[PDB]
Amino acid sequence: GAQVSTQKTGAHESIIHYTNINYYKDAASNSANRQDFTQDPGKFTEPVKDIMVKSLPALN
Amino acid sequence: GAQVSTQKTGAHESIIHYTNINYYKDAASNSANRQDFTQDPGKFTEPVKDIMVKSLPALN
Amino acid sequence: GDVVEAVENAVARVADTIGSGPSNSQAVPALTAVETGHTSQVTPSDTVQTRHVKNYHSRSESSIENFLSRSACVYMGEYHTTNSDQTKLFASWTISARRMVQMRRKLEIFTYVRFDVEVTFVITSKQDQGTQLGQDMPPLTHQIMYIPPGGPIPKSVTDYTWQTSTNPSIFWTEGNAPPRMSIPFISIGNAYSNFYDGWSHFSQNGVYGYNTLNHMGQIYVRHVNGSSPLPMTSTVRMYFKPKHVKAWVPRPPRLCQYKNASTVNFSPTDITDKRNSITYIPDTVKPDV
Amino acid sequence: NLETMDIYRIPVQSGNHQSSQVFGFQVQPGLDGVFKHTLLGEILNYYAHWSGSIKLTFVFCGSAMATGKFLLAYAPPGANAPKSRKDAMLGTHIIWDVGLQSSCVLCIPWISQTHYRLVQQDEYTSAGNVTCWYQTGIVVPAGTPTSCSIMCFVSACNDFSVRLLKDTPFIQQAALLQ
Amino acid sequence: SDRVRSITLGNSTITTQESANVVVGYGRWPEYLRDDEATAEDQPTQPDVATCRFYTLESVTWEKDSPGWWWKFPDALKDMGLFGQNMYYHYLGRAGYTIHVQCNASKFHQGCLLVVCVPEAEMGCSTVDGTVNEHGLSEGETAKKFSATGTNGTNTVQSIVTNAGMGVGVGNLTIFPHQWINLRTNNCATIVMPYINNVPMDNMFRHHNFTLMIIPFVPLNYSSDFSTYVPITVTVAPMCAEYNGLRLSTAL
Amino acid sequence: SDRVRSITLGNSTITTQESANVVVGYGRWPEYLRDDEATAEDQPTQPDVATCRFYTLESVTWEKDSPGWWWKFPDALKDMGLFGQNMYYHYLGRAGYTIHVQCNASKFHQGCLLVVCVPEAEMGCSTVDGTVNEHGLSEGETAKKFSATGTNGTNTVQSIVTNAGMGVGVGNLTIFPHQWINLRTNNCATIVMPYINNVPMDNMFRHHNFTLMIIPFVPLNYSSDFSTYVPITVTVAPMCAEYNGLRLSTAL
Repeated sequence: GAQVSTQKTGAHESIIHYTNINYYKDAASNSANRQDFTQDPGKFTEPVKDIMVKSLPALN
Repeated sequence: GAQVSTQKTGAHESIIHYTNINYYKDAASNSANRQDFTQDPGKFTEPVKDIMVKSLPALN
Repeated sequence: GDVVEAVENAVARVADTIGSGPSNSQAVPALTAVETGHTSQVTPSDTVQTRHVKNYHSRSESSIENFLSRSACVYMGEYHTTNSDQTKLFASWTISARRMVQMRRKLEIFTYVRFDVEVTFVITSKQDQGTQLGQDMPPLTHQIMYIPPGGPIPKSVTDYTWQTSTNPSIFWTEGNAPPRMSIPFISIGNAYSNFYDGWSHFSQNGVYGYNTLNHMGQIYVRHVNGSSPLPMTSTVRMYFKPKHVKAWVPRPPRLCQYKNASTVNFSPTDITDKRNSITYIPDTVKPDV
Repeated sequence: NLETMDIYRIPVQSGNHQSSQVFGFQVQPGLDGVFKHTLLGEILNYYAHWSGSIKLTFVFCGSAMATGKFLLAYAPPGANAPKSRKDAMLGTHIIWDVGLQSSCVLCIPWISQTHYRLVQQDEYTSAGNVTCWYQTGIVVPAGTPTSCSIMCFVSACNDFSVRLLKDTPFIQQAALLQ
Repeated sequence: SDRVRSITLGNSTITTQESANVVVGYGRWPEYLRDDEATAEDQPTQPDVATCRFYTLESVTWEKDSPGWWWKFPDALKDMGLFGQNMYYHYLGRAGYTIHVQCNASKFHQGCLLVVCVPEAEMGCSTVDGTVNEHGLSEGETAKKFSATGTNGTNTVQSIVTNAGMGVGVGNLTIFPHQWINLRTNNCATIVMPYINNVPMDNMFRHHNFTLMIIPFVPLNYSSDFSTYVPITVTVAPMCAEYNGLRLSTAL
Repeated sequence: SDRVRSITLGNSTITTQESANVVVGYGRWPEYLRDDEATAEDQPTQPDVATCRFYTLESVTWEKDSPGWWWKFPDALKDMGLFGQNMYYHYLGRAGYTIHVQCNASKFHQGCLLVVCVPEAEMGCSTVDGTVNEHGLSEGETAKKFSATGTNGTNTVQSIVTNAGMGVGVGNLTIFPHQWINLRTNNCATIVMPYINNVPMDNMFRHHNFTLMIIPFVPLNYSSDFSTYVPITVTVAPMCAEYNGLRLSTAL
């Protein structure tokens, strides 16, 4: 009971995917999640209550 | 003719399963049943005929 | 289910703590009669006000299978490549799990057990100490042979008996992975018996205990190259990993140290460690006294 | 008492002994002498982590004509053991009335910063203590013994589990033919 | 049987195998102050479990000639954990209580205790034209002792049991909530008192809402009954405690 | 204008006529512990108003050469009314905070303060192969002072501002929740910190959940501005305080 997902694209602008099967009983044995790419800068660059529209003054 | 079942959950709150195929003719050759988790404390903690409701006296 | 299969779902969750408030009634859960031989089923919520807790803790690692299913050394012996003693040229013992304590105390927690066994052997050799040490011995190849009760027994490293036309044998060469194989539940009875409050003879004498029930044959192991200019010596270590387990009538864990392999004999030993007084509780939490 | 049936008897008696604490002990199920060789303790020693509530059942073994009330208290960590009944009653406790129901259950609810504690307990995974006091002395009619014994049983509740298998400190050998 | 009984408040539980009943105030269970009965306008603190639980006071010894004992109430619990701390920090407080007096003996002992909660038990002075002391009134936990004879001394309460320190017939204390502990039949007394006063809340140091009195009417007695030690223990649990007017702590 | 702002917790209210904004944790508002995140099984105490209100710490003086100041946190409020009392009586505690740093000057003064809350601010020793003191770490209210030069002494924190007592570049302290107080535009800073730790609850004496640092980056300055006295005041209010594991009070 296998999974097929896409490969990271290389040297050019269907054969661009790979297949994987897990052979172990523990999730710890699995390979790394190198393909997950989320992001949320907000937690850090903009943790202000009161939304700053910035195109407007920011004070006044 | 293989079997797919789930892995013991690890480091986080579909890819959480594994596949297995038996290659030998004797059940003795198979791997351990580390995933069976039944339980029946009763045989030992409460082997009394006459059900003890315990919220009630227990004697009287 | 079927306790022979290498797969089977279901989480072994412990109980949630039910939220509990104040009470004034005739309910008296905290008052029982221990004389009945029943263990009280009281939980925190019966005696104090508790919050609700969704408990995800599982008892997976305390299942009998996961408790016993880890290879354990149950025996170790030596044999030489070359010697004048003939006897010292091969090793042999009688199968049992009674010669190494760790494994033994684990099994003895149950009166009867039934299971298949994964046997793994770790063999090592060293060159014996001496004045001349230079030689160029090719890789050592060993032979492990199992002799069910009643089979002819080797009398020398070169006995016809090692032909194993029928006994099962393992030939292995050093440097490779340790040898391994599964053995089925081999008992004459319906479960291996760890204790036997009985005799071998009908007249209530003869041999007492575990031994009369054993008789699972023995193991013989020898080198096959058979030679070495200078003396060398090998050590064979055997490991047992029970698998596909079933256990019955649990008993207290052995408290006194073991005295020998054939008996349950022991010397009187302390129930536990002493402390100063029945009220002694050490003071932690002090600006360090 | 290490090799006599006394180690199992908690002494209690008639007369004025209120100031006198009946007993007390640390809650280290897999480590302190009081618990380590117990059924629960021997099992905990094959693991490195534990979690759950514990049941302490106390049974009175005096004559039927004997009478009395005790205060059984459990104090979570952070302070030293209560040194008086006043201090002890500020924590978790039951007041046990000796009667036809010979036994009383003090349940030690799981209160901890962490989900698990080391069986080989340290101060970081401290669990507190339980102490016992006369709530109202032992009274008795004439012709009956003026002192008796209280026994104490321990067992795990249904929220109890253990993790991380390891060997027991309790068994060993110097050589084979074991 | 209905002799059996358990009670749980906070992290504490009481049990009895020989109870009578349970007496409830003047039939009123404690309740928190309602909006149409309140004057103090600030938000109350209601510690709940940290505060409404069983506190056990220091025990007393019943001797063949003990006249009796008493305790004043909100004061007496003033050093009991967070119930006491909340007292020190607030100007106003309000609470009800479950009082559980414990005393076990044997089928061969005999004696009978009256256990009463007297609301507003203003006491008289020994020195008739003098005035009492707070000390003559209460000693916190511990307990003042009644006396078998007339007492003297300035500041102390005229404590001859016979007049209950109030100038009435002790044998009439029964119009107040109470139970009896008759050793031959019973081994504890339980009374639940609701807040009783002529104002919705009050200061807990300045006003003794009520007094608990334990007076033996038939004295303790026994024979070669190798049990001469018969203690009495009082355990009480505040109920529905709420506090108002928070500020710095009061001066001890 | 949005410079105007008011905040009310318990019996206390703060106001400003010159605020910037309000910074919120890592975008997370404080919340009480949820059942699916808890381990301690006993009922919590949630004092609410008695505990979640504004406590003002002793002020500090901003001098033309002040390097900076810091405060460790759950400890520091340990003597603040009932918030502190609940700390002493419980093994476990959990809280969030609204921190409001106040500093007003004049349109003719200048200077700029960085106000930061550093979670888990483990500090280094002055004596490189020695270890710190609890004293070198915190003095409750009051405040430890950073230093303009390397410090020595056993037990004290290596406090040269430049490395913030942590061995990093002070100018990078901005990945932590913070605001700046630039006298020309602003007269206060407000940061709401949620509980942050690797366990759901913790002991409040043994672990400093976070450190508040006030470091001037552009120094105070002025002229014949008959105002040389420019104080800085820290007011903080616990939010959603809850406590577990009640027992006798901890030893001071």
